[PDB]
Amino acid sequence: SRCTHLENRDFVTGTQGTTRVTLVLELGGCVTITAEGKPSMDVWLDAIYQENPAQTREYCLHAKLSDTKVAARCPTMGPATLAEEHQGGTVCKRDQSDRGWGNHCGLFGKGSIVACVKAACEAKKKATGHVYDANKIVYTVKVEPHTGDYVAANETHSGRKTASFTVSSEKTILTMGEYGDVSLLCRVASGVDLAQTVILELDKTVEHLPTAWQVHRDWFNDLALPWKHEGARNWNNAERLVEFGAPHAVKMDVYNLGDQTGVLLKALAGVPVAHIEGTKYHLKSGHVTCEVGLEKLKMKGLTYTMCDKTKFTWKRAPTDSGHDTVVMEVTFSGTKPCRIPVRAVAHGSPDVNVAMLITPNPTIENNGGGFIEMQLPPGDNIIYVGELSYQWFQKGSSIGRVFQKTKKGIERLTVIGEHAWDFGSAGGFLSSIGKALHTVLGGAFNSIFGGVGFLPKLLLGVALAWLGLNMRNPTMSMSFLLAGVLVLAMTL
Amino acid sequence: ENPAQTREYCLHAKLSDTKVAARCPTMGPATLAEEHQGGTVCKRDQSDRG
Amino acid sequence: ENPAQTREYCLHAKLSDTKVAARCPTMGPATLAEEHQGGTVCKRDQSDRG
Amino acid sequence: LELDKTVEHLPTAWQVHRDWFNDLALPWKHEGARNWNNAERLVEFGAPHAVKMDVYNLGDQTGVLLKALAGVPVAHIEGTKYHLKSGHVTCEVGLEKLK
Amino acid sequence: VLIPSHAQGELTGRGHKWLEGDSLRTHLTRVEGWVWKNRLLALAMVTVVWLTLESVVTRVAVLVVLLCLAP
Amino acid sequence: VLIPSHAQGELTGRGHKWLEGDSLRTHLTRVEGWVWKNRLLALAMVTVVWLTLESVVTRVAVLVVLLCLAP
Amino acid sequence: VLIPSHAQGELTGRGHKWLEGDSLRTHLTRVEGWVWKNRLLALAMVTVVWLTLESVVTRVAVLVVLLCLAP
Ligand SMILES: *[C@@H]1O[C@H](CO)[C@@H](O)[C@H](O)[C@H]1NC(C)=O
Repeated sequence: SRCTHLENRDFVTGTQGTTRVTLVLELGGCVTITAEGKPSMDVWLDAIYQENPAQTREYCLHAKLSDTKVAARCPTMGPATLAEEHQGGTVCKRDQSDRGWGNHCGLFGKGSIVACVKAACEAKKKATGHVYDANKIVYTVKVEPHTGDYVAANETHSGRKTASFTVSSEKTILTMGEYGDVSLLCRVASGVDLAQTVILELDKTVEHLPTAWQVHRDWFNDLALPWKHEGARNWNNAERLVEFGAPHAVKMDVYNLGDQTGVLLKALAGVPVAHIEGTKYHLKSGHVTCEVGLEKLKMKGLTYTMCDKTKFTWKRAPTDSGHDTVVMEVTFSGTKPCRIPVRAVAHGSPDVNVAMLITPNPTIENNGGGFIEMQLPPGDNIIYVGELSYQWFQKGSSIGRVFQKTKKGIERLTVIGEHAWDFGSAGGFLSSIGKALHTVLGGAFNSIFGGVGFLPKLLLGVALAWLGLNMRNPTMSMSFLLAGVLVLAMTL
Repeated sequence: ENPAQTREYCLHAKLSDTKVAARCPTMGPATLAEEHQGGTVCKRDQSDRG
Repeated sequence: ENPAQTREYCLHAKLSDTKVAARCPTMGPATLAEEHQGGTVCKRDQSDRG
Repeated sequence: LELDKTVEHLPTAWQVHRDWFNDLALPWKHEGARNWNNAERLVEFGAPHAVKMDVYNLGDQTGVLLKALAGVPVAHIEGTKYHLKSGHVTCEVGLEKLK
Repeated sequence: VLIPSHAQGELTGRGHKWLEGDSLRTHLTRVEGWVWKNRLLALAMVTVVWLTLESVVTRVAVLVVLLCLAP
Repeated sequence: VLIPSHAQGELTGRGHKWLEGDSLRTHLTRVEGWVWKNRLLALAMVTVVWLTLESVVTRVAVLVVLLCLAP
Repeated sequence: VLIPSHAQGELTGRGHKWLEGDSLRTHLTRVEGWVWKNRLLALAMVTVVWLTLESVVTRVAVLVVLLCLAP
């Protein structure tokens, strides 16, 4: 399973009476779905990219100065015209030096002087911004069932089907081998906010750098560097990298501000990275809402039997997942294939099996089977696999795991979670009331401030909270109550 | 004329022979021969082993 | 039956190959090849160069 | 924790706690790791006089560890099995087939 | 040349990201740079607490502000 | 990773310097960063003045400080 | 059976004792051992100051005890 290759793993159970479930497929999580009477599925978003989209303003971080000429004149001898002023990608600045007779004048005073350069750029020193067109954007969702085989990260899984979701193809069916079909409907428009996202790009051929980044729109449109387009020859505002010193009556010296790469890299603290696999410009973080239909699925191994009790041996040690499940792998060298007798009693009653399974109906195939995963209540637990058993203590608490689900219910509610309340499925007065409370909330609160940052958020929140104490009208003292929201909410 | 030069500094870094080793939690945490060599930058961390 | 081990701790240390170097105050402060060899403990300090 | 078991007049294994174990400021390493991590603890320095600072060898720690220390338990080794001497385990005992 | 940081956006992130562990702690090293290297002026800040108008709420709202003024 | 500026140093000068008409005005252009990008906050600091404070002398000490604190 | 340390004879100081002032700050770095490793207790010693004592001058000796006393 791919969900056992990473940290962020969120279980979403499937009740009987509700078989079409809406998810949120973030990028960097893996949602395991366990439907009763249906094969449990692992669903995750794989990649978000676009095959060579449009690009915006580029920025040159290292100005290539060339053809540096200075015109100077005696104070009343005609402020000198220069032909170099009238091309683009040229920077000029008028100034009043003090001509002497050390440079062969007739009078003294404010000698007029002007210098000019041709502000070119250095090779592969462009800060290329990109934008998204949803015509070529692809959301890739790979789904892997629990076939009983475990597959590594460097390996590939044979039954791992892959669904691409453009905005044009928003309804996709995937035959999951013998398990059946899964119906997937992902709305690309109701996902990553593509409008306020700039993909920045430096030299991708430099080895030890992130290839692309994922920065803000109005942040990017107000940088203070030289800026050209795709295929532009002239520059605009190139006097930002070019700073003129004070002259000494003949040569006003011109100074480059060198490379500004690390300057920009200090401005990317808290950015999500973005991979570039040549053509594609991948994102590494995002979100989308999909719908998972499991009515066209069914189990595998219902016309088989329960296995032997004896021929199970531990290939693999039952250990905790870090997400309160116990994984294993058996070596069954007998009557294949068959339903593995997986059962796990508790402490206090050895009668009742309490093995909340994650791989339902495990079968040791003629070339497959073995991987079993189960969730258990706290306490001592004897996980039987036939005659073969295993002493286990579930280390999580009873209220601790429910509180862990609340912890996920807190830390999921960052800016990803501001759009994402589809962790449930058609709640009516539960889910849609969450949208009713939070869509206007996050919709207005991100609109205000323009995005301002943790320091000014935890400054201005405390500022308005201090202004709450100095309040004229107690009926209008709910501005303090507004200020209280402006401290605690935006600390994620 | 040619005074005694103090601390030099490096502004643009040259990075090569990138060597990474990882271990399990309780199977002898990761070491390298280049951890203790000169001109080498290392940082010990903990992964999430599946 | 022989569990895994964790950190081992040397009780009685052993020192050898001790190399000492100093420099004048403004004549390029001291270095050694054993400043960045494995299992080598060093300390930079200010002496009083007469 | 295990010191030299070949020393005849000592215990063989011991039993101590992990938190204090990571609070040990002795130089440490792992299985196969050649050099000692935080080796500046059994090695200290002094003040020179313009030429030679003498990096002093500092010696042994068999006493500070085990001999001036207030209320810690022990264990045992017999060959290739690291025994214990303290312990507890919950067992259910069904006498139903006895007579 | 000016660039403000991407502290304004801080848009998403559940994959790989930059130095957010030491992004807010840039300033926490700067202000401690104002403390550990200007110890005389750091002890000059005590002359506002127990000598000037020490109104309870407006002590810290002057102190931390004045410490974080110096860039 | 941070190099502090020569806001601190400021030794001497009758020769030539880098940016003497911009060192003081880098921060002023940054204030324009917290105004032009944040015109809604330019309106949000108005309600600080006439609806909350009623403390005419200390109003400037609120406004200017809350702008300059924004880095 | 322990051997006490010789901190009750200090004889001279012109040659070379083992450790200079750092050995005098063993019980001033172990106190930071009390601070950084017991943040629960480090915050628990604040409720003694401003809720139970009300004895501003004599609070200093109370802050020294229960931190520097125990090893
Ligand atoms: C995957 O990595 C493991 C770890 O060393 C290795 O044993 C295995 O052969 C690798 N498989 C592939 C296909 O790279």
